[PDB]
Amino acid sequence: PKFTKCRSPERETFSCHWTPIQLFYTRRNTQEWTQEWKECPDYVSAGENSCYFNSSFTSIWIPYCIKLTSNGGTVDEKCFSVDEIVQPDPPIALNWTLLNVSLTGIHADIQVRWEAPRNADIQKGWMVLEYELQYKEVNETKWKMMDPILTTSVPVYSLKVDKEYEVRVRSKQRNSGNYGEFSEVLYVTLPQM
Amino acid sequence: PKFTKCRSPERETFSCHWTIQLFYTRRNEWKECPDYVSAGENSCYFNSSFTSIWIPYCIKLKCFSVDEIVQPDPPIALNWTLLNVSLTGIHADIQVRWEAPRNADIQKGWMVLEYELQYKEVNETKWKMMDPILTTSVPVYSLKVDKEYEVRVRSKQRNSGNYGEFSEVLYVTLP
Amino acid sequence: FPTIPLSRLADNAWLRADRLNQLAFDTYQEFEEAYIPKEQIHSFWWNPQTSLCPSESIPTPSNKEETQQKSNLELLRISLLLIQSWLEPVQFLRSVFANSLVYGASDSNVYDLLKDLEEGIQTLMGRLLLKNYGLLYCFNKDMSKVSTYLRTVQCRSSCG
Repeated sequence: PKFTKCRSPERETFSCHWTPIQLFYTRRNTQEWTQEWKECPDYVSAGENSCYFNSSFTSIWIPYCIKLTSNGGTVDEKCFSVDEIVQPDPPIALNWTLLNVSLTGIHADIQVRWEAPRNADIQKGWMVLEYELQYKEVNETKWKMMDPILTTSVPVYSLKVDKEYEVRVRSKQRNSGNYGEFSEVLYVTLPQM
Repeated sequence: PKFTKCRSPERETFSCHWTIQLFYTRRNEWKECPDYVSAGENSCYFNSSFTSIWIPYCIKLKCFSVDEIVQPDPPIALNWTLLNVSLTGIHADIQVRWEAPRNADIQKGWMVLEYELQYKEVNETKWKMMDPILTTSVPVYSLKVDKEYEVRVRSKQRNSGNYGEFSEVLYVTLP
Repeated sequence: FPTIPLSRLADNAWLRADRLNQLAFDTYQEFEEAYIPKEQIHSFWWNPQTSLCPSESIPTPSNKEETQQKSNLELLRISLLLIQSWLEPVQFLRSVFANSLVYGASDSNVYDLLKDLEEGIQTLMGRLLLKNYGLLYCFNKDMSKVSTYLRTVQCRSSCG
């Protein structure tokens, strides 16, 4: 067995996973390392072969270290602080708006808009979310990636009105962690003039 | 006798002009113009040392705040690229591209710009103004290939200050 | 309009803290992604010299629960305190920032930013090799703290 990873979806709680196996933690909380190795506070909530830490156990900018214990001694051991392991949920409500069509009837512009993950406290400012939107003609293999914006809206230019496109959107905490999973893809078909 | 206008081109410095000394003050103690030369004549120049964005200013020969008097220089390196011409030949779509003012700072984060592009057929009397974008690239559509168009683009920092001077006009002649 | 409303102050204060945050993060990632051996990641948490941080002595909320409990004033102090804790030591990384291909971190940007930000927080208040690696971790953590705190205070008094 080994650790697969850890992930804090909204910077308030986090859970670790792996493939009787136990997990103990310790962290630099009272000052240096004076927290007696403790055991997974919740082995079920985060699913099986996982460990779950609620907001009462989660601390940011604080060093955590976790040990995977097996039949014979320590098997795995990882160290971090929550922000490194922050992976926001995918944005929701993806929806486009037609902006304008050229008179050549070849190209078009659309505004893609979406909503922020429901569990991220951006409203009170505990979280500042950044997004990457990718779009591509439906029959393509490569996706075209936009520069990260901080807005929940963006225009997409010069689409070929005769083609169909699809869009997806990723989420990441501004300046920390990694992007989350892609939202549901949005399919776009422009006015068949 | 008449203070003409004070303005900051990059949000780090600013100058005041008029049509005879100037004294300035801030809040959070009147002082004299630290530079009468640098900004030309009948003008008081304030380097980055006397330029802060937080506390407001009052001057005597008007009261503002650096953000109120921010006008960025005009964008540079304008130029276009044909996208493709409609089959009937009547219209073309191009993509207009440009560069932020040279004083305009990227790595800063302090000066964030948005741009307004205008264009009109060489002989129209009024311009077509597009909704202010945050990019340095934007597509202009349905241009009658029979005409020559001229494009100019101005900038302002986001939700503060006003627009600056238009860039040099870029002329467009479709194939 | 302006007497410089307070939205203005808070907007700008955070934005500033936010740049110092990207600046602090990215050069931190870069450094590591270029000098630190996969097996040496976080080696600073456990080393007799580079364990300590320039602000070990400052009071800091370790989660949303605590942070939100603090008020707009005690949050600006921690932030201003934190900021000043870095005025002299941030220059130890001067080289690091100068030999960096990170977007916007060369010349003196970082230190300058720290200074302006100190002024902005101050205004709002009244109105209201492994050594290098270690410091870069420290600077990011603390920059994240400031950013996070000022954003809270910013989203308190619009936004969404």
